[PDB]
Amino acid sequence: MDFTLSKQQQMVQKMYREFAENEVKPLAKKVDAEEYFPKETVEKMGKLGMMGIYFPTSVGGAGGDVLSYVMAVEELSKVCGTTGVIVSAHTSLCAAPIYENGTPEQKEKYLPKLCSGEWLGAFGLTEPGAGTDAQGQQTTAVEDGDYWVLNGSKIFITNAGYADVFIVIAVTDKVLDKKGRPTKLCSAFIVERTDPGFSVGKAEDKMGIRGSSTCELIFEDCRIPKDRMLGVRGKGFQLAMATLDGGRIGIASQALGIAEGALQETVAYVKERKQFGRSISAFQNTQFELAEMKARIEAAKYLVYAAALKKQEAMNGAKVRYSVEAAQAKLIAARTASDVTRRCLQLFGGYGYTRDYPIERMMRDAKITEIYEGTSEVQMMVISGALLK
Amino acid sequence: MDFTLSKQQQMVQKMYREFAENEVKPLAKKVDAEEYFPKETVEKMGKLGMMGIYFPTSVGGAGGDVLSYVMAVEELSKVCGTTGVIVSAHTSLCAAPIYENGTPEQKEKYLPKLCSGEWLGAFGLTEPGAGTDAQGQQTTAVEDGDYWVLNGSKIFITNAGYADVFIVIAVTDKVLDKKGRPTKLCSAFIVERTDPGFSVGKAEDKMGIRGSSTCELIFEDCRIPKDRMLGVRGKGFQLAMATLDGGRIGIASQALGIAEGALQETVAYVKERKQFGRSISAFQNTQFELAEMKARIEAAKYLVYAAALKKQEAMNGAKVRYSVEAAQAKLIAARTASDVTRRCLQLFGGYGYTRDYPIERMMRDAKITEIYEGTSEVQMMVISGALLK
Repeated sequence: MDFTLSKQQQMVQKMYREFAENEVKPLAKKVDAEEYFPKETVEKMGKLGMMGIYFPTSVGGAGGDVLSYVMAVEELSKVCGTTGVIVSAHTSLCAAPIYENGTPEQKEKYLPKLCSGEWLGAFGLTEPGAGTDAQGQQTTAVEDGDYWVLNGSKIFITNAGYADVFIVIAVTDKVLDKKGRPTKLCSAFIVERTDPGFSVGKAEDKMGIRGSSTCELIFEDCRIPKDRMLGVRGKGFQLAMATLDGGRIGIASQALGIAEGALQETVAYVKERKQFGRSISAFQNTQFELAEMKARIEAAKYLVYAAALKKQEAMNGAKVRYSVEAAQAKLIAARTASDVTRRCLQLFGGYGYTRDYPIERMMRDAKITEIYEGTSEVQMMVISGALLK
Repeated sequence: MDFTLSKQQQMVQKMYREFAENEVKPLAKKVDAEEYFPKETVEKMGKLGMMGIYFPTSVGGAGGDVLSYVMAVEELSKVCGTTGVIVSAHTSLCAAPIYENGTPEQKEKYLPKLCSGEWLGAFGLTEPGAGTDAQGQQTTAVEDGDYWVLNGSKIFITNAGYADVFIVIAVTDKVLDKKGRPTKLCSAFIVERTDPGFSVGKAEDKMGIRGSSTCELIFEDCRIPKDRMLGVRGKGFQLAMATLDGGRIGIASQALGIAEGALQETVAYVKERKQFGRSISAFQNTQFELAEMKARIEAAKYLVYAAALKKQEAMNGAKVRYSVEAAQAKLIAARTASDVTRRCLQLFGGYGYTRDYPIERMMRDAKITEIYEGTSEVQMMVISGALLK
């Protein structure tokens, strides 16, 4: 086995890191405190080809590998969880389901505009009564002529207030199952922000990742063309779950990035600040706290990367499943973030409780990583299901 | 050996419970979201005698017990950890050392207006670079005729922006130790807000308890009368640690009340919300998390209570030390609070990540209770000190 980076992967890593510290770090505190969507850094990332990394040049992407995309989300989230999830959402939850389930007409129209950055992407699959359910979703899609009519709502939509194209999961077929119970079949749809009967709600007031534009999607007789259906009919829910599988790797790297930047800022703090006449780093407890955290972070890092490479295999035709790898990565990375950021803030003393230092923002940003794109309990469901079979 | 709340302790419980549910709950959101000091709350509590509970009637108090004070903070912190911090700071950090080491003159010049709510109390010991090393501090006081003069700064001072009387620990004498090392001896000083050359800084921006006024104290030629020295000269730091012994109990009840209010809102949330065709309280995981958390919260309550009862003994003339009980309560109650609050928010899912529910405010509030008034590391030093000796 090889656990070393390709000399190109080391080079793209150092590119993302420098862009993060030079152009995204100096904006990190304004974005969180003012709930400010970083419209400047999203056009900057687009001109760098960072909104298309792992997608090929034949569809407008940058021609990178999945692992480069993961390093980009991790390196961005070392300084800003809002910036990091914006790339992670647009990439794995809008651009990816179109690239993997799209016709050559759908790819040609949307994908070179998603990789470029003129169009931002979003996912709607969660509903209020049943985001965490497959039957409790009610947004419907009815045939009418050569168009589709959508009615319903979606909640907790990332990039909603600033996205151009949306992947929407609606119930189309009302079918009967083997056991005789009525089961609801969903289909996936490419919904544009310019569509009639479609509206994005007011940006949500969240604890962390506050710059992230989190709004509702409202469908009131939203009439869309017939070709906007992505994939097969009635298989839109399976599409939503395979899309979430890749989207869970992006959140696992975001949490890994939040925990990694927290350890940097904490290592930098304990070295300069003095207590009891010595540097904080001179006491045995500060040394054991940091050491154990660094090991847990490095263990989490290998899980994120193993999930990224397993997806890369499935992309290259090697027929393997990576839902378990993604599931383990999000479980351990998200719990590592909330665990590390709490204990790093503990080292700053009272000075970590004020906005002077960003650890209090990392601790807030890490709590969503345990929850969104599927909670850790949903990850444990996916993991144990494959284990107990 | 009785673990029941008497007959009057069983009642001030519901006095402080109903009041906190009706008067104090509607306001915790504005208090925390707009950094709003709950002045109305403080006025209602002043007229209720809640600012003087365990102080006798001979000084302006309500003739209560330390436990009923401990319960007041707990029931206030179950709804608003900001309001509980205002009472506990004033009571245990300002009114407590004035009565515990003050002269009849001092006891009659300050305590009546403190126990009646007319004056808000505060306390200053922390400095920018000697917080934990509170014994190597640099604020000094020198004699001038029949006045003292004090020059320096105090940081992280709860209630400073709205307080009327402060207690200050200044370095008065530089004397020699047993083996020739020079050392710094401190003395306690009662400082009015109206004293010349004393200014209160601007309100810091903390992660939680943002409604409290934590501020910096600036002493520029602070000319105070001679009779405002508290305690015996040169023994201020012993007095500083004796005042934090009681206050550590108060922070123990605040973290406990946060954990208790978090557990309350979680049981009420899981009993109604239905995800999988039944209430989320039907998952074996929801039952196992709330049950284990409840036992942890019960056990911490017994530490918080065992600490208040030991102070009452010491205060009732028994020669007993309660610094260890106080430490074990603040260590465990604070760690419990953060662990309960992060776990209950996970049960809320994405909804607990918004400002709709108080669980995001509870987690932000819990984090401080592990830091201020002696971090858990400082608490463990105390606990280890007595044990390993």
